[PDB]
Amino acid sequence: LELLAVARKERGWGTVWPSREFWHRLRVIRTQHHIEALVEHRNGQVVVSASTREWAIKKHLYSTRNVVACESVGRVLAERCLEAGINFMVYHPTPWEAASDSIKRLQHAMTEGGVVLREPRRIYE
Amino acid sequence: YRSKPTHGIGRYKHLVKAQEPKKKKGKVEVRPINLGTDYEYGVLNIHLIAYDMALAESYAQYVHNLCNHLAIKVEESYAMPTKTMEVLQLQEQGSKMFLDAVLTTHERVVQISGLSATFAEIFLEIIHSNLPEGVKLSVREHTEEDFKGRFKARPELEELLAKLN
Amino acid sequence: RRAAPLGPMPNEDIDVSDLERLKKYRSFDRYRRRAEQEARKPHWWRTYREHFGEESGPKDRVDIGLPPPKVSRTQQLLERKQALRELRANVEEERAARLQTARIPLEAVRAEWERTCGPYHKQRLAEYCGLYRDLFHGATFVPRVPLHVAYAVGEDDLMPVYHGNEVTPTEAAQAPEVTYEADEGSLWTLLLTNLDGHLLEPDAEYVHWLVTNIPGNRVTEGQETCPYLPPFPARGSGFHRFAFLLFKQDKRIDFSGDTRPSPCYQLAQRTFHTFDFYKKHQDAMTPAGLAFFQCRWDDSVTRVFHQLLDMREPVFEFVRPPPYHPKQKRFPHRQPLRYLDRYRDSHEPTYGIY
Amino acid sequence: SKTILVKMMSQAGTGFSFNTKRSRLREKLTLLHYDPVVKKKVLFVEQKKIRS
RNA sequence: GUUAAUGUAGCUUAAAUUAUCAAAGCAAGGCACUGAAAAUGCCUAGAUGAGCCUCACAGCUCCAUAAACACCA
RNA sequence: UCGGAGUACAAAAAACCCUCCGAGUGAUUUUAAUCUAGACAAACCAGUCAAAAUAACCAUAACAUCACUUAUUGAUCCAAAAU
Ligand SMILES: [K+]
Ligand SMILES: [Mg+2]
Ligand SMILES: [Mg+2]
Ligand SMILES: [Mg+2]
Ligand SMILES: [Mg+2]
Repeated sequence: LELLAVARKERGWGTVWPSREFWHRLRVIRTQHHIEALVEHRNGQVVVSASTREWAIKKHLYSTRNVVACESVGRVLAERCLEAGINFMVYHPTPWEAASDSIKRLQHAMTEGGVVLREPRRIYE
Repeated sequence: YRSKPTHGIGRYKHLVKAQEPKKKKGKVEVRPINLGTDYEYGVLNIHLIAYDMALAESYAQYVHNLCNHLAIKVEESYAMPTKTMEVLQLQEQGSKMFLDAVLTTHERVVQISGLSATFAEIFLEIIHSNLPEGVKLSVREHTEEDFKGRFKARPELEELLAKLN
Repeated sequence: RRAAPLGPMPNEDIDVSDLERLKKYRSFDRYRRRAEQEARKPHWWRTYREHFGEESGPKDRVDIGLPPPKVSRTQQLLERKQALRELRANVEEERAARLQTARIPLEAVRAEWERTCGPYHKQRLAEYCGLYRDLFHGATFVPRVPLHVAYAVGEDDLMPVYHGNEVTPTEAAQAPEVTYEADEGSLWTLLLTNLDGHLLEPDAEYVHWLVTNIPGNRVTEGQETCPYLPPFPARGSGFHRFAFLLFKQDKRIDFSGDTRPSPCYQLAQRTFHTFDFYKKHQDAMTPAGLAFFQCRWDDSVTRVFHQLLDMREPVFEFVRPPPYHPKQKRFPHRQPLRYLDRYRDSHEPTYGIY
Repeated sequence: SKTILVKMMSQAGTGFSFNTKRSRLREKLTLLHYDPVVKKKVLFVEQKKIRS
């Protein structure tokens, strides 16, 4: 149903944030030491995750808390999402994070990585 | 609901302070000056006076930041109005003066709250030891007279005050 | 009539008095992190997770798979740090990192991701898609050994099959090739099944490929049981999931009771139950790998029903429930003129005695 | 201070008029409304004064 | 020397070749940003006390911290 | 006549020539469309919300905002204006 764009989106809330009307949500957490990016279903489970805490990515990056580190996280997650078949997701950034240099270029990697934001509208919503 | 065990789960007004809004008619700096506790000194003003604006403010920031790390409440970090003095030197082989230079004074004040009597020795020890160069530290009591310098002058009252006397 | 709470209140730990002493949040990104950590705890009151299908909450998952490889943390901790110091000291790396001009060998990360944390990431992918629910019910396995499935489409083009990918049936018309690292000291079993797509029974799955007693890497040399059949999803109901299962077996097992005829085209003979199948040979086989892809309908499916299966192609359609209307009152009150149109049976006028 | 009610006619040629409350001291008003007749946004200008 | 307490980074998680993907989170700093703080952006530094035992549970011991009998003007 | 708080302590309703505050409109531009499931409210007349669908424009864009925002208002007939 999710791939056919006929499944139910959890419309509502509005008085809280972020809006939970999605099939997949991109969750980017910037701790002072590591960068972690998560793709979550509306059930709370995490499907595909790419973080600098992994030893696979740690040994190829200079530091885990740079602007370049966010790019590597974005590119690695973009490849994994294509491998996992997830092509659409919703990203709701904090307004100050939307103007941040790292997040701005992180989405650029996602767009060129093949993963497209702005999930398709539900059919007969 | 009242009878439910989950009553009062949304209580929050007791977490934040009342935060009395600055009313247009009631706008006033009502400061309950505390004086002479068992081990807590009164409100103190750390007057930092220096000739250079950059040097005076740089040490002013250090005092304010040091208090936060030491859990010392800082009520305000205002700045006393500056004073400008015209430096006139005497001319040799003569008596008439000449304009030598224009030197100004910059004062930064970091008002602090009460502190434990034991901590008074320790806190002031760090301050006076770190006076960079020529900074005139002055830790005086927060009397209203010391706070009157921040305001303006009112000759309209002085016209009435002189005639009242 | 005030009642007593059944447990600790949320904000009763902090002291109401002496507010200034308590340090504040001062930020909005700290509260979100704190709120989300609080939202996942099992509170005694009614929560969103309780009513909206948390899948029975905590579940005692049964593990049926190869044990994890034995790795010494003490040695691994030192070597990982030692390798990082060599990269850290490189000045030219600092030159690129500061100037925001650097890239990474994604292919190298792909190879290492498979070896280190690939099995664990693939486990939750299967759980999300419910592969374990429809194959081993509550039981789950960790895909310890890497597995690669690829389809030959063109002269040299190679369509890969990753976990949860999407493959058109045209690419899957021919049999794929499977590559995995294994020594010539054991046997392997490969199984391709169509989890959804069975017509008569909704709880059964078809079998499209089954190779038994594979000597090491060479899949072709292994004994063949069920021949390959191209996927045939229905035109209406799309996105069927096809899963590749790799089993590691200790001894040569007699997989003759599940033998299928050579030009097997009777779908009634393709009926399969993985849980029932794994029940018989639970002692010998052990799941080790996994790779599954989605598949929808295309033109190449039609010839499968006609030429191969000798079947009339069935076409489905997504049908929504009819709209709900209230019981019709004799005298509708303050209702629009279109109130009668809702309960009309047909728009063709029907005359009676006239 | 009293406001004035003026009728605005579409500049797209179609006959479409909607009234708008306007301050008296303000000059002639010109807005960007949306007439369903053309199904496109078109310029609207003040034409007549009806009610004060 | 001897008698009694303790020793992952500032607190604290996982860990402690007990197994696992892994030494984590928050603090603490520099710079920029109306003047102070605070936010925000960019960005810096890092420990599994030590050895042994167990190698498939983790603790003893050593050393050190630190108090004591106790050298002291 | 219309709204808010108490009387009316916890779903709704609830009176007095009862106790206290207000409204009979301004400011601004984001000038706010058409069509229809289902409901709240109610003696009646009135009042309120509203998914989907269509058009408008980031080319898969509908809550005008602020002032305790809640009240800022008037039925037929009849008259005047382009209809
Ligand atoms: K099916
Ligand atoms: Mg600052
Ligand atoms: Mg009713
Ligand atoms: Mg709509
Ligand atoms: Mg009449």
